[PDB]
Amino acid sequence: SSPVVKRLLGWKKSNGQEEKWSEKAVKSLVKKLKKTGRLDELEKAITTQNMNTKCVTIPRSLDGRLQVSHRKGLPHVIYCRLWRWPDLHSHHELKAIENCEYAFNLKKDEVCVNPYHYQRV
DNA sequence: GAGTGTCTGCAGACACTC
DNA sequence: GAGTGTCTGCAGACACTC
Ligand SMILES: [Zn+2]
Repeated sequence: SSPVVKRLLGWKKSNGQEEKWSEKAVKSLVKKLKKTGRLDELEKAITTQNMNTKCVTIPRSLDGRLQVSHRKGLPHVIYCRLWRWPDLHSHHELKAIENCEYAFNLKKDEVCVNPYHYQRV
């Protein structure tokens, strides 16, 4: 419904039930980042595929999971699956870059969901 | 431990009224 | 804006399984 949501969805990697879910996951993150001003960095990382962009963080939940329309999962895996690796299955297949300040494995108060701060293992 | 799924009370989001 | 009430998505809480 938002234009940045429509813009970012065009970058999704690859029936109708999942099309609506992926939109929900995007709208969820966009709502969170509009508050922190890191929405511009996310668009820059997605569109330029630049590893040197800033960290795109969301608050860490106690168990690490993020719920989007009844489904639970680790946000970094969710957003790496969405924009980079649609076939991704685990957080073990992901290794954050050294420059990633808020990597998932660091267990900081904020978690980075910048797909270009993670490398497939 | 490691991972997953279901349930539910309430903060945040709307939707009003003066 | 201030105040109030309804609605609803999800974090936190359990409850399992290997
Ligand atoms: Zn990062």
